[PDB]
Amino acid sequence: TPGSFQSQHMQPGVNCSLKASEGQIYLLDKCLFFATKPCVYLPYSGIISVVTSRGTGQSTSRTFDIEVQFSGGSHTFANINKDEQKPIEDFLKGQGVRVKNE
Amino acid sequence: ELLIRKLPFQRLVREIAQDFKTDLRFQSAAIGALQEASEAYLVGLFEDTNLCAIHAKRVTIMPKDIQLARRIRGERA
Amino acid sequence: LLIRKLPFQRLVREIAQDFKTDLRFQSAAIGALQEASEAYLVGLFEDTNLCAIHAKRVTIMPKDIQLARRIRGER
Amino acid sequence: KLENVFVRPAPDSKRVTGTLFIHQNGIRYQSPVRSDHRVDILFSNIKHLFFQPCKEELMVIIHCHLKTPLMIGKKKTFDVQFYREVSDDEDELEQEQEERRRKALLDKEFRRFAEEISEASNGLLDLETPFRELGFTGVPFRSSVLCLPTRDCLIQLIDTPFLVVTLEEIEVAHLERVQFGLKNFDLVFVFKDFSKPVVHINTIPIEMLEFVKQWLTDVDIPYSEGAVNLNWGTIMKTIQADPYEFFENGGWSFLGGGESDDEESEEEESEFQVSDE
Amino acid sequence: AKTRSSRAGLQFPVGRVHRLLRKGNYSERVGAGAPVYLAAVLEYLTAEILELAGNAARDNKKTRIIPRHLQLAIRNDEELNKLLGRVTIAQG
Amino acid sequence: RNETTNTEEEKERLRKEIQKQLHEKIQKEGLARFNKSDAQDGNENHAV
Amino acid sequence: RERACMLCGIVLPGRVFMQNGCPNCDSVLNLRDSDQATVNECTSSSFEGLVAVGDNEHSWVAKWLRVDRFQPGLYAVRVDGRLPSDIVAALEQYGVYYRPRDGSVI
Amino acid sequence: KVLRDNIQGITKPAIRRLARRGGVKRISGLIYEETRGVLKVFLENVIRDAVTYTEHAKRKTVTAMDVVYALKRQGRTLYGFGG
Amino acid sequence: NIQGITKPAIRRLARRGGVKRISGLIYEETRGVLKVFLENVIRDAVTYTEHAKRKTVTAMDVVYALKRQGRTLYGFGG
Amino acid sequence: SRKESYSIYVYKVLKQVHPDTGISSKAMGIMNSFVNDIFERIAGEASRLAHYNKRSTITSREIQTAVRLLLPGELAKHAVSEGTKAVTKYTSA
DNA sequence: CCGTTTTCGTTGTTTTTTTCTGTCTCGTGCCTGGTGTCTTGGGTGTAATCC
Ligand SMILES: [Zn+2]
Repeated sequence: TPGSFQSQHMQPGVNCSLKASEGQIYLLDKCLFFATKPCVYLPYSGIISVVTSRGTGQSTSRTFDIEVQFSGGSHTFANINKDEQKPIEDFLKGQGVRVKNE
Repeated sequence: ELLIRKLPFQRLVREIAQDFKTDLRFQSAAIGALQEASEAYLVGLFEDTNLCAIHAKRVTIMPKDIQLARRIRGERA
Repeated sequence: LLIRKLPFQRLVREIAQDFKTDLRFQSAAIGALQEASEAYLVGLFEDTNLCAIHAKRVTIMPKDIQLARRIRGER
Repeated sequence: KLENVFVRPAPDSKRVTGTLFIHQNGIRYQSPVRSDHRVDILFSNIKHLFFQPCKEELMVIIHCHLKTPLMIGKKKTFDVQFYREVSDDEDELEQEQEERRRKALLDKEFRRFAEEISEASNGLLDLETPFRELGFTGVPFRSSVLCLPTRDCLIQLIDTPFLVVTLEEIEVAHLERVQFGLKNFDLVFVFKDFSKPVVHINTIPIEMLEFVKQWLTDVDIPYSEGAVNLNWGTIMKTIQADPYEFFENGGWSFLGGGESDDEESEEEESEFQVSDE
Repeated sequence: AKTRSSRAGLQFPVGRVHRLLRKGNYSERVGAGAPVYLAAVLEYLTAEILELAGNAARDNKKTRIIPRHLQLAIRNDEELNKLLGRVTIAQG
Repeated sequence: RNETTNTEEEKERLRKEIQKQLHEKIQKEGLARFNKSDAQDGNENHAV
Repeated sequence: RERACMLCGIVLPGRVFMQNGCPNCDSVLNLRDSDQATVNECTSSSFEGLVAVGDNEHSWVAKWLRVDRFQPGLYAVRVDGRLPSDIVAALEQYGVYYRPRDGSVI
Repeated sequence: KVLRDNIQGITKPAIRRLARRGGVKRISGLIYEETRGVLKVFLENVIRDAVTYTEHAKRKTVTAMDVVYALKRQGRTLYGFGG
Repeated sequence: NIQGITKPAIRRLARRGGVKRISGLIYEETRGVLKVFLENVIRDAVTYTEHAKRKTVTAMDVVYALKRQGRTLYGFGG
Repeated sequence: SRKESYSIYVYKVLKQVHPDTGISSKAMGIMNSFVNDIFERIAGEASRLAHYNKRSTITSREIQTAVRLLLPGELAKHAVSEGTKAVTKYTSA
């Protein structure tokens, strides 16, 4: 079931795009789960670091991107609302995941 | 750091300004502020364009994406 | 106006019931609220239709609304 | 002959350049790689012959719209397009001038060849060119494209699938989504042959509405406007079932209802154009 | 010509505009031709709008101007709609 | 501008008059194309 | 990746020159405020003779290399390439004389 | 008396009619709820300001001018109801 | 002077905006958009300057012209 | 007191422009809102200019340049011409 | 702040018929599969500097 994660909007997940596919990311107690073709399951034990990009320089990007690095590659989740950045970072730090902010 | 070369932007600004009043002078800080604002605007526009392109299930941004973003913002009628 | 005048009145009162208990309303306040709401929604449906046509579609879907509200700068 | 020409639809899955030949009763496209990939088009079967120069395009075009459909490879088509592509601070400005020379060269050669096709037809085929200044943007299929009027047709030839609407075959035009401060509208063409499916052109910018209305009037096409996208699958099947009863009850003339028929208004304040205090 | 509107050939009230500019907390002092200039501009703009509203009401065979005709006039004029792009018209 | 909008709108009254003459023309040319005898000879289409 | 600023003779990474400019020549070159072409025309990655200076005031080498009025750091005895004619004229406008460090002029 | 869950008074035809006036031909079934939420968030943002004005005037009735100022603050200027 | 905005500069601006692939007409489209933006902003700034009875365009004119558009800029004396 | 509105002036202007046309009450409400809104915009921008230039008086130059900022090209040109004409003739008279 | 006028907001009841829905078949558009050809990597191989 959904974990202890609650978005700024009190929602159990966040809207994001993985490549050209729009969908929902769920931060569950043991894993990150993206529920939209293609479905992506990422256990926290397999995650090396999460990199968050909020504009990579000048101009405030209203929507930020999350790159999840793991032993088999990286997944970039794009178009996440910036208000959801702090709740996601605090939850991932709470789960013992290394968060890097460019 | 600013991604446009300074002299081309200054020449463009002077070319544009010369169509409203001849013999105008610009403080260097005015050109710097204009360049900062123009790049910030263009980066925000490119972010919206990227969002539109990803919405259409593509990777390549196209002029129709720019026109749609500018229309939705309320910039083009 | 396409929405009626009494369900909308009840909705407005229900929403207003959170900010201050037992608030009276005025002749042209509910009417103005309905005009503004319908104008806003029509503009939003215009943008949604534009996005849906952009996606080569004719059916508007919730992700088009979300994209429109994202580009407008809505939270 | 015209050399180094690509054909659409392609007879094989491989894009190959060919040579187009003028013969006594038609044209022949012939691939150099295989003799069996010939495309023969009779002058009697061409309905419309279009030429389109590189005015903004990376390509030059000779398009044949057909009366009867042909079987090119595995595809039935009414349209056969013959084309070639131009594509391959003062130095970059000079490179644009060199591209403008290459445009003008291919434009002159392909226009001349399309006129020579018209001459070889003994006056059966007129050469049409698009009026670019009268063009408007719209979505007939899945992409936004520039729709171009010609003398006798509304065309789009740059992207597949092609649009070719003959103006004389139109019975009525309907403008859908037209109402109070709307962002865009749709245009629907109904044909005189009710068995033919209606053609939709979507998202025409509202800025072009008054221009499209003027253009339809200048071409003697009746139009009507509506706030709602009327279904034509329904409308046509009812009209096909009894076309006589349809016209007996007012056809589309009654549906038009141009008369505003509005007298209720919103009352009036005491009419007094006099300074008060 | 007693009224200041007459001395300027205007129809809008110069005196009321002067009073509103003064009793409005905009600046310590007010000129003598600022109210005149502003009244002239306002009268010109209202005439500009009423011309197109009359045109639209005459295209609908109507003698009275209603919010519909004002909406049509504004949204059909390139410059007025640019001026009034963020304005909602009730019953328009 | 007022005399040009009057002129442009009188050209638009001619535009509307043409559009009305086109709707009446097509109505007459639909009643002439389809006769009550063709309606009587209704062809029922069956799945082949 | 390191480049040698032609005017003052300092050697720093080319990306450092682009992002921050020359700490000494910025009063006359505006290297940070200059595009990549101007950075290359005033900072060259092809050089010879790495020099480390600790005390500009008392080092006879710094006086001999005319770098005793600059920031201590990495410097090059010889730098490939010279300043362009337009930049030379711009510096001459400021009243500063440019002596090439290319070695071909002595 | 307290009002409970009156959002469903924005029935399917109102939203459909609003879409048709907006030029929408085909409407997905998830739209109606989407729209409802959007409208809620709008009204809550406008009303919170109108009420803020009403309470500051030490009044107990929400007037039309309060709504007009609340809209004007968001760049939603409304002609017809005063101004 | 509008050709001074080279293709690499537009590419750089798109990369900082997160754009992965770029069409060939994007450059001309962007040049047109930038020209419109700059035209409006410089027109407002020159209006401010003429009103102040100056022949030099200051940073205050640009800052007020951006505040006029709604593009408030910090760090230039505002 | 008797509420102030620009209704009679709009009637005067209308009869000047369209003698055989009438206005509804709601259209007059809209017109009054428009006039008030434009006055507010122009006065606020004039005050902003006066404060920007350390001045304590609103003269016709501030109003003119406010009109230059607010109105688009042709509208600004015609309105500036109209205002200067009216101010010139009021001064002359 | 206090007294006045009288509009239009709140209250309730009856009737109409457009809108919502249960049900069916068909199709068109969403999704899976096959394929293009470009930008780029990883490697061989020829050839080399360095001490
Ligand atoms: Zn240096």
